[PDB]
Amino acid sequence: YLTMTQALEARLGGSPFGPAGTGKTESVKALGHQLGRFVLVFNCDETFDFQAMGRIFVGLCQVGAWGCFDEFNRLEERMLSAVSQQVQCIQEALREHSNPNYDKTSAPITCELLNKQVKVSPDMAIFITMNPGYAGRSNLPDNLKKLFRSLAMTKPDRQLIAQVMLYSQGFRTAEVLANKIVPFFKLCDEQLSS
Amino acid sequence: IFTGSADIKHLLPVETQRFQSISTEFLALMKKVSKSPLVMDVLNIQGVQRSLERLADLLGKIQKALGEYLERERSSFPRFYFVGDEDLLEIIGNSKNVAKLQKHFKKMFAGVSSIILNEDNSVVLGISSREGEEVMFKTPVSITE
Amino acid sequence: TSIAIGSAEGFNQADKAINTAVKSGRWVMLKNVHLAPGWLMQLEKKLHSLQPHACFRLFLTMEINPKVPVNLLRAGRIFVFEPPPGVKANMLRTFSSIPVSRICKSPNERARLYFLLAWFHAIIQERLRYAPLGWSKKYEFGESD
Amino acid sequence: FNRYPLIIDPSGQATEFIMNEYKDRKITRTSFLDDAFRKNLESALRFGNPLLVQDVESYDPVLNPVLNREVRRTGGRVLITLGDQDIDLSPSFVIFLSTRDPTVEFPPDLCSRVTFVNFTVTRSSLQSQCLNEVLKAERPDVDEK
Amino acid sequence: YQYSLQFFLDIYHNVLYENPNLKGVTDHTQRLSIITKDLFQVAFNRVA
Amino acid sequence: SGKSMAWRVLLKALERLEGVEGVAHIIDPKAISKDHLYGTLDPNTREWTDGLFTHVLRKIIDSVRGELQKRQWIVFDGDVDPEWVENLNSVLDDNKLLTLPNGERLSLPPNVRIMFEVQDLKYATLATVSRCGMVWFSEDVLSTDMIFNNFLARLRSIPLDESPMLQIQRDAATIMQPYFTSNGLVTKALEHAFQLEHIMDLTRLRCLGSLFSMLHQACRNVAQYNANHPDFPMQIEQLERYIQRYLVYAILWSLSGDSRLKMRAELGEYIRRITTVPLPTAPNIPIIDYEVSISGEWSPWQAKVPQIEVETHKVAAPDVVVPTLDTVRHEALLYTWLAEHKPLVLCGPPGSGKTMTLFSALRALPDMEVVGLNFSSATTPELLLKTFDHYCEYRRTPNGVVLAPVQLGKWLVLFCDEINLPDMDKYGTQRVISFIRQMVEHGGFYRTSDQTWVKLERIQFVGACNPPTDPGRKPLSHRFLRHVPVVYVDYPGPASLTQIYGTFNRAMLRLIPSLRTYAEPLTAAMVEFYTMSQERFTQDTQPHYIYSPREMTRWVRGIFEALRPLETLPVEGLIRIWAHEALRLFQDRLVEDEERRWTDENIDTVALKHFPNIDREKAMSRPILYSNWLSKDYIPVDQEELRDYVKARLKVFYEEELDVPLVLFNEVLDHVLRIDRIFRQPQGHLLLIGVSGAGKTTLSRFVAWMNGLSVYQIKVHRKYTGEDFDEDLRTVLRRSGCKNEKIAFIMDESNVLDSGFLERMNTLLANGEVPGLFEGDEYATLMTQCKEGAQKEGLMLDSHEELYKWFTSQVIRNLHVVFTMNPSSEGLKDRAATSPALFNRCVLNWFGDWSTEALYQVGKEFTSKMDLEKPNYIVPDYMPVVYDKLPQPPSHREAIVNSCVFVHQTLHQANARLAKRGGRTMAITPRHYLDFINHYANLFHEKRSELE
Amino acid sequence: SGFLERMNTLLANGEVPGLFEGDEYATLMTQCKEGAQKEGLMLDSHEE
Ligand SMILES: Nc1ncnc2c1ncn2[C@@H]1O[C@H](COP(=O)(O)OP(=O)(O)OP(=O)(O)O)[C@@H](O)[C@H]1O
Ligand SMILES: Nc1ncnc2c1ncn2[C@@H]1O[C@H](COP(=O)(O)OP(=O)(O)O)[C@@H](O)[C@H]1O
Ligand SMILES: Nc1ncnc2c1ncn2[C@@H]1O[C@H](COP(=O)(O)OP(=O)(O)O)[C@@H](O)[C@H]1O
Ligand SMILES: Nc1ncnc2c1ncn2[C@@H]1O[C@H](COP(=O)(O)OP(=O)(O)O)[C@@H](O)[C@H]1O
Ligand SMILES: [Mg+2]
Ligand SMILES: [Mg+2]
Repeated sequence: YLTMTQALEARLGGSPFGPAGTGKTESVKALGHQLGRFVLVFNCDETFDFQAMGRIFVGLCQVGAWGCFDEFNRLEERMLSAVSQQVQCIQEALREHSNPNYDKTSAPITCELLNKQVKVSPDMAIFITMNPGYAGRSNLPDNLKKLFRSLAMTKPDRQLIAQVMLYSQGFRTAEVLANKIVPFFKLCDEQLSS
Repeated sequence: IFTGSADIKHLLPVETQRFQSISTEFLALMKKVSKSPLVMDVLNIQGVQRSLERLADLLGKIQKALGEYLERERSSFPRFYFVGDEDLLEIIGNSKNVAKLQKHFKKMFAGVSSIILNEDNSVVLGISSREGEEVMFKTPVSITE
Repeated sequence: TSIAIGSAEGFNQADKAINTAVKSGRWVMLKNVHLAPGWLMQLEKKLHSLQPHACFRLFLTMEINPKVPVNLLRAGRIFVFEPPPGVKANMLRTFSSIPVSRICKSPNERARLYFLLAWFHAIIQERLRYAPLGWSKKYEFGESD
Repeated sequence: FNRYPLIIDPSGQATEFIMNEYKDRKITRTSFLDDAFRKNLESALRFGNPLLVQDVESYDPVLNPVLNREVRRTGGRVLITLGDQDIDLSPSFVIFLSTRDPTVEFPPDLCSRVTFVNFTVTRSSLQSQCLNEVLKAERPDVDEK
Repeated sequence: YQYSLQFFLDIYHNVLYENPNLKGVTDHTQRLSIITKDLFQVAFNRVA
Repeated sequence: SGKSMAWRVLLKALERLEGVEGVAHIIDPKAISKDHLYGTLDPNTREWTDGLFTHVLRKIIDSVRGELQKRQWIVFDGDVDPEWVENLNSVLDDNKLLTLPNGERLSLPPNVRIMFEVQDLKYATLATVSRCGMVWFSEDVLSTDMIFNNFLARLRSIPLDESPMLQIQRDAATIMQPYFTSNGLVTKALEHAFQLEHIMDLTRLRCLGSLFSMLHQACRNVAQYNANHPDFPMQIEQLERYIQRYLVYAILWSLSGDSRLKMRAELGEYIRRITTVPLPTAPNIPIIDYEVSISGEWSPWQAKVPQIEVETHKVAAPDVVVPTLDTVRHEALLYTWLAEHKPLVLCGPPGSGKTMTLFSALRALPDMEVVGLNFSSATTPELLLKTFDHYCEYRRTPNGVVLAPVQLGKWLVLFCDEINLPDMDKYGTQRVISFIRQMVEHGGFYRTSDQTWVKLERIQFVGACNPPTDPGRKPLSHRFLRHVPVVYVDYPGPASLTQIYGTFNRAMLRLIPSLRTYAEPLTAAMVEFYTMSQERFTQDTQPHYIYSPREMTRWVRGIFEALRPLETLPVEGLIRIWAHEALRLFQDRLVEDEERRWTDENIDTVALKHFPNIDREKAMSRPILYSNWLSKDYIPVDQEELRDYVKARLKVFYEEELDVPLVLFNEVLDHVLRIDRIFRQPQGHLLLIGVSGAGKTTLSRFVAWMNGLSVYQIKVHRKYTGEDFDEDLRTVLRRSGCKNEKIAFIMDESNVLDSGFLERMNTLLANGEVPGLFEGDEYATLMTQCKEGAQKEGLMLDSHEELYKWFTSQVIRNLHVVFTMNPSSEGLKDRAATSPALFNRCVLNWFGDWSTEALYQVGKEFTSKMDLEKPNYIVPDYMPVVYDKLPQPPSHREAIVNSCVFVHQTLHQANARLAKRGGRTMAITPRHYLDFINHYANLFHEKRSELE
Repeated sequence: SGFLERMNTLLANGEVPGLFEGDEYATLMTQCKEGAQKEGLMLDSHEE
């Protein structure tokens, strides 16, 4: 929450990265739901090209919705470079909202998406979740990476999640159960065959 | 769509005329069904199988020719950008049949699965979630006005 | 005019930007050109038969990649950007990149904070040279940080 | 030369030398990448004019019969088959292929059809060039003499 | 590390015509030493 | 492991338990492209087309026909790789959303389950594994007793005819029952079979699937016997006596038919120890050498192998099969599987008789049409789909779309000759193999145009392949093998070869009655040299060093063609033809001079070993040349007489076709004769390999002009694309298929601008037809031209299918393809997978580079005009000789030409030195040498004229 | 005289009923479908 909100204040994107099953996507949605935002998840692949991403940005910008692009490094490297231009122009538009000199009773903030002037709502945001350890994935160009603030989400706090969930479900011995179930899963990953 | 938006006639004159020509043959076949609503009588209408096969193919062409018109309507309500072309045509074309709009709200909203309507279906009283939780608007939205 | 290269539209935009710039002295920067090695060869041939405005400059941004054509490399002047050789060079690069008015604002203590940040940034980056001991991994501590 | 020459000159004096040597015979410069190359090649073959074609790294296999001299002499006519069109071959025709890339690799089929003429900088020639240039800068009276 | 002949000739031209160390020098021998010294310096600066 | 039956039974059980109708959509994700699985966004119109999975899920969400009230299971039965399944990450997690690049998001309804039936997950990532519930099936979950019960239960309830047939099955089931118990004969045999070596990986269902198919045929045999004997149907005592022996017979072929003879034998003794079924009592004859007669008696297979005499005009003809022990056994086994419409694969070394055995078995099985498909490394399911478009029709039925052959009452057999060549992706999947597995396991496939399931009817598959250990060959998936019985067809042994081609030689030596006695030594020499060559040269040295009985068939045919127009011939004349054909078949493909020297020497050794008391010189004179250019017949020709004739014809060739003068050296005369032979054979295709500028194209055009063949070359350019090649292919096929025009289609490796070019040629070289080349209006125009063309031949052909067969037969006899390529060790080995037809349908002639002898002859011939006579020249004591046959007292002209040869060879040394230092080198070609001597003549005349 | 019987129909109706037959008509329909597409006309029927 601290890292992503720092990126939002800096009008930058959030880039949680780590192995699978660490809460990267759910945390982005949780932060968006915390702020009362419409969070849209996209399962990216190599077919998310420059034209497809731009149209998605057009919808996100006008609605004011958050775009969480998961597996964002499954795009082709050439498409990642091209998309960086669209991400940058939106971010410059977002900083126009943050300007104190700008007054709400003026011409709406607008960025150029797909050679069209598109109004940008201040509530919209861009998030990308990626597993940088997956071989065969596309490397993000540096000019794209500077547009995102990255946070490593590698070790989820399993015992706390287990304790709170069991306590919220009504288990009286949630602390005892959590102290057993979480080590038990750790033991299974090592004691059992591979 | 081809009745409630006079702008589309100028935007796509070919499509409009094509649809009207087909819309005529559809209505003519509808009138025959009205005279003889018995299934066997309808089944014995000459070439009725081939008539529907042509109607299905022809109506599909019109549908695929409204893409640029749909991109224009998506600007007027940007949450339409997250709706497919066919579903958007159902939304636009069924603007009077509100009950058919219910299945599409989950695509345009985070947690709005359906809207609450009065007995007339002319005023939107509120919104509801997929779990049944309802939000009642303080000032209801009138569809007639 | 800054253009990313990967898109098909980027190639068209690059040609128009270059053609406009060579007649007006405008500057054009093309980023990540190593992603289009084939198009880079055609750009080298285009630049050869051209006498642009005296103020025109073309900047090509690429990673150090063997895919970059030799003919393009010979035609241009190469500048390598890499981690500064040491702590002294790292901190001198930092103080040149940050405008003087940025450091010299009303709080006089701001200057010492920037120095501490410059020293901290130099130490952290220089430890990457010791791949394993300085840091367990080769983190990309950089200008954005 | 017996086989037509392929010229390798990164500096480009060979291209100039070929054009200086063949002004009186109206030599035309073109490239394999130009849109008029087929028209220029057809015109040079028909009228027997010298042709200089650049960017041989993009060699067009349409020259394969021309380089192999596959001519058909029937009916008092000397014919060369360029694509699907037969062209009368004038005996004064000559073609020079050129590239500015010394590192380009040619396939063995092209290597058998051309005479390689490589313009590489020699130590003696560069010494003469630099001795003359400093003489021009430092002793203009001596250099002129 | 790809370098054309024109790149070196640009370096050589710079040492001969755009050299601040030859502004007031008139002796041919001393100019030659300056040119020889500066040729190595500009060659390293631009290539490196 | 019972995975499919586990969810198919559960789906039906939940329908009965809960009252909710269960619907399963089974998808093979890797049998189609990922574009066809999820959909595509149009690059220009930006229109979205649904893929297979997207269409199915969208149909359920829309719920036009009440799909939301039913249990909907989408089963991805196939391989899992991260490329396609990671599109389902948002589907399989709590999002339950399929996100599309057009911005659309499809919610998974609660009644939908996404299921993945797979054999392994060795390429799935953690992202996918963590998002899905796992049920692990082991091979112990499905016991062999359970499979035996299923086969027996079906045998006792489902009639095979479409009950007297069921009564036979029920009585036969009682007989088989004791042997199908746990720890029975079949169980023990199966366990022992896994210990043996098989040409393909062995699985329990491949063996049992084969075993159950054979036993079903045995039940059909008893019914067919009752038809032959309406008076006395087979009694239980005879029925019992037949089934037990047939079961043993079926066990051996189902469990060892994919293994070599030694392994087939060893399973025989093991069965002999443990079985109680009566067995043949021969001392040293393997059980696999016996069949089971309908009277329940073991009968030796040798009783069905007569020593035939072949009609003299059918000697080594493609349709003629000499009966051997292996052929009659393999044909009977193929008959059983084919008659049951069971897909099968024949595996063996190239040329072992797989196509011959399959087509021989199909002749005894009417009402079945075979269509040959030739797989390459680039073969996709689309090759199968074009074959369906030409031979089959899609028809709308109340139960769905059915694909059936156009001809009624016929079962259409898709024969795939290289089924294990198609490229395996990085995730261990061959797309076409998954497509065939779908059509065999699920009885159909999905039509990607409308996302509609298509059911196959009267379509079966037969595969042929080389062993998976061979280069370019991949192991077949175990999920495909469980449905396909494999029979191993090995090379015939030395005694089998003697029986086959001894029969052919006896027939072919009836042309000359005075040569009848030499039939046995001629066969023995043929077998000895062929065996020696096959051992001496292997695929380890060069990728095209494959010697098979195909060379033996060509050897006998070649001698036979040279003997038909001959009234008489001495035995020395027979040896010369025998030696000549050996050189054409064994020496012309060799790369190295040592290899060619060995072949030349051992031809003489073998011939004199089997043919003593012959005049060696008149029969084995090293310049062995045969031609029909100086006479009506194909008789030996003198080298000097041939040289004069070629010069006379080259003079005319310059004035009519190509005015490019050529220097005639000895290798050219041999080369033009070799090219002339191929142009006079049906489907005569040439693979000319040599350095550029060596005259491969020019000689081909010159020989094509001598044989009346028109030369077609595709006119490539920088913008020449695949549909340009397709239109060019249509032009050549129309001329040779409709206008009866003999065409030499000469195409170089440089003409191959895309891998799709050779996928078309691979089909054209093998079958004389391209299934999808003529489509739409092109096919309609072709049919009009074929009807006109066949009319000019006096043929009453009107049917489109009849017309297309005649058009194919015309292309086979008229179209000649000449492929020219440079020698590249990596390229040549890779070339075999891309176009296997180039190496088994084309005659390969290694022209290579010009030799030292060729360089000297070109130099001496070209410098005749030169005035190089210096009578005062002194021969040095140490002469720098580079031509081995340079005369011992060389003259000044001889020294000059010798020096000219040396200069050319120095450039090869010069290139090697720069190449070894990493320097860039350019190819040295004979055109450099021709350039050299041309300049030498011009400068010499110019300098002599200036000085005088 | 048969030349003008064709032109008499062509001048008045812009069409010759029997000129395109067999494969010629099939090729014409393919070209007309391509030609009408370039004009932005959704015409598929042969009569259309
Ligand atoms: N419970 C059962 N009782 C009897 N026979 C069974 C049972 N389950 C499966 N079989 C039979 O054994 C074989 C198992 O095939 P099945 O499709 O169930 O296996 P699978 O592991 O899903 O196969 P694959 O991995 O090839 O997809 C079939 O011949 C089937 O008819
Ligand atoms: N803080 C958390 N509290 C509860 N559940 C969590 C938390 N973080 C992750 N999860 C759960 O872990 C699983 C994986 O979360 P997800 O965001 O999909 O991970 P990732 O994006 O790293 O693949 C989901 O079931 C999610 O709800
Ligand atoms: N018994 C036989 N009778 C006739 N020809 C045989 C026999 N055994 C082998 N051959 C020869 O072996 C070759 C096998 O060719 P083919 O069937 O195409 O082999 P494969 O399918 O294994 O590549 C042919 O030349 C064929 O004539
Ligand atoms: N035997 C020969 N004598 C003289 N010139 C030859 C001979 N063979 C080839 N050439 C020359 O080489 C050229 C290329 O011949 P071509 O058949 O295209 O070679 P390849 O097919 O081996 O690449 C010819 O046009 C001719 O000039
Ligand atoms: Mg995630
Ligand atoms: Mg299964």
